Amino acid sequence: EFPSATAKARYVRVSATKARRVIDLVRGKSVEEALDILRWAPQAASEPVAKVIASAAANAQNNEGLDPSTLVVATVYADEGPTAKRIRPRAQGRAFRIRKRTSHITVIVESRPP
Amino acid sequence: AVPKRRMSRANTRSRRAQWKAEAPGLVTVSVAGQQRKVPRRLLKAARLGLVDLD
Amino acid sequence: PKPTKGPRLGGSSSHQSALLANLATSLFEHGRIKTTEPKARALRPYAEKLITHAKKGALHNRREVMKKIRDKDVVHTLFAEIGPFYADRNGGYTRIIKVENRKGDNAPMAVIELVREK
Amino acid sequence: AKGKRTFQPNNRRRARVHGFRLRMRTRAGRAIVANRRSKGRRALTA
RNA sequence: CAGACCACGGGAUUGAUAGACCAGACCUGGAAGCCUAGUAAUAGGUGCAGGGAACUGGCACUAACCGGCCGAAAACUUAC
RNA sequence: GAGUGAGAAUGCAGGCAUGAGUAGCGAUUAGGCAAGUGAGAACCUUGCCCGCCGAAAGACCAAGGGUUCCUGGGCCAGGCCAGUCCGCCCAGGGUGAGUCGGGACCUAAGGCGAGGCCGACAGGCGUAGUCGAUGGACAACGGGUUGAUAUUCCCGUACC
RNA sequence: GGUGAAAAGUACCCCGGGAGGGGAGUGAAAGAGUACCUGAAACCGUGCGCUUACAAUCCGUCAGAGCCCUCGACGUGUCG
RNA sequence: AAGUGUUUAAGGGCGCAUGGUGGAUGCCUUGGCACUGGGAGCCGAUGAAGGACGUAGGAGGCUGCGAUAAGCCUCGGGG
Repeated sequence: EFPSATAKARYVRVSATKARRVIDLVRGKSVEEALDILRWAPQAASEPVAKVIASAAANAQNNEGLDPSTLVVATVYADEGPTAKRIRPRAQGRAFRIRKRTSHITVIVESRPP
Repeated sequence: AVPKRRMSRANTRSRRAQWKAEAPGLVTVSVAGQQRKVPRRLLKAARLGLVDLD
Repeated sequence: PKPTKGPRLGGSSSHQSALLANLATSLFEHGRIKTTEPKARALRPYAEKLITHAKKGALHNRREVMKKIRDKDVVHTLFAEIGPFYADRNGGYTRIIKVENRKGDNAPMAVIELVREK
Repeated sequence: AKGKRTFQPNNRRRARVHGFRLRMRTRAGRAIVANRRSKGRRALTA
């Protein structure tokens, strides 16, 4: 098994789907390429995703003593976390529900020999 | 109008998969002796120092 | 120049006129200005027409520029530094450089500068 | 338009129409005060 | 001039693609300044003037980048 | 011995999906640039420019709200986005009157009303009275000051 | 309403502005981290296996090709 | 020379593994419900019931208590 390091960004104030939109971009790529794509991705969800990927890389470097250049985004996924319920008033005094969703973005970077 | 049936999982996901981001095409730029990746669109700006590469 | 094909840049023709005038004033003042790429694209012909008037240094061209710029300091800057500077350059007095988009709306951004290589 | 809502606040009128003195004036209002006191209302009246 | 978001032309300049610039065309209609005539409104000369866009030519002056992604055969049976 | 079996009651509650990353993001003014701050800025600060109202979209009183005011901090909730900002969050501070507006002065409509009259009881009225401003009477104006109060504080000069 | 027996409530270091994590430590257990006993379904992912872009499907049921694992004759892949 | 022929998954389905959300289930409890046996069966102009505002060194709620204000005195219990 490849030496892996984990990083979970929990309760991120972004939808699980909107985090997944960029996690799909940077799943499978090396850590460096993933961070570059998340740097130049126009989606705002790329910033928490980039931060959690970089945290996984930092854990691999410091807590695990792995070579940062050999790291790769092995398994990354955003699960949906808690959802706050808000009320938006609409016409005729009718209250519609608004969902302030969060996401847990889990990242596991492995150190693979190219 | 209003949706008459609940959409099946297969259809919902088939048509939801189309809401995907397109990864930017990154080219190499040498700035401050370092090789960074920037869009070819921002290649000139990065060379001239008009891109914040952090 | 050629008119804006699509909806005017400031949300109206009057606002587009005022916005191009302000952008030209700012460009002639600070050398380079960062603004949304569409504004830079619309300004570059506008600004270069003003610089052409400046190059044709005359009272008539001064009046033609002042009917758009309205800033006497920037008009003097044009007719005393930018016209003489571009006397030898035939067109292409401005340069658009595409830069990163804004964090609040992802608007395409561009820095429009005055050419200086000569 | 005529967008006048039903409730037009007025503290003096609120006190003079639903206040403690008016409630205690009549046995029915005294009954209301007693019923609220038994229910446990913190605000027995306006 | 192709377009809701595609695809078509040009381009990693071995380039007129767009803009600018220079002309032409065309539209307006005689600019500003100065001079002259009128106590003035205003008129006349400078002068087919000035201004300006889409069309047409020139012109690499500005931007088309010292760039990244995709993108090749499993073979077998049967006459000459 | 049963609160003993749910899939239906346009059943009830809680959590979620579908539409959907869709509509919308709330007028009829409009923002731009430079610099700053900051991790982060279309939205905050500053400087210009531009635009909008201007019998107001300016400045006050009243009602109503109740601390939302000022200073310093905060930015995971709210703000239809973000936010370093905010009427949001936290702490502290802030409201100074013989003259202003009220009460201590009057009464109007109306209310309540000692007794009282009427009414099986409950109570309905009501006199004397007593409340009751939206009205009457009633002595102060300029200037300055604070981060936040100002005919209140201060200065000058007035009036019960 | 429910952390834990006991706050012993995670020192210290690292990524991060924080939030949140990763080491480390406490604990019998953080598969107990003040979002906390157990942690169902709905619902939402990620990984793997088969399948699916000539097809008309109350979505199943009966046959059923083709694609992995449990015991052995045999000695090794074709049977049951 | 004609014919035969596996080979893709933008996405989807099924299943398994592994998670998240959520708060069901199980086991509980600080709280209720229904009663049993007793006490007392009234309080108040010596101002009741119930409250408003205050009160502790520090902000608020609940509790207690009233400018003697989480309290004062006397008598008892306990250490």
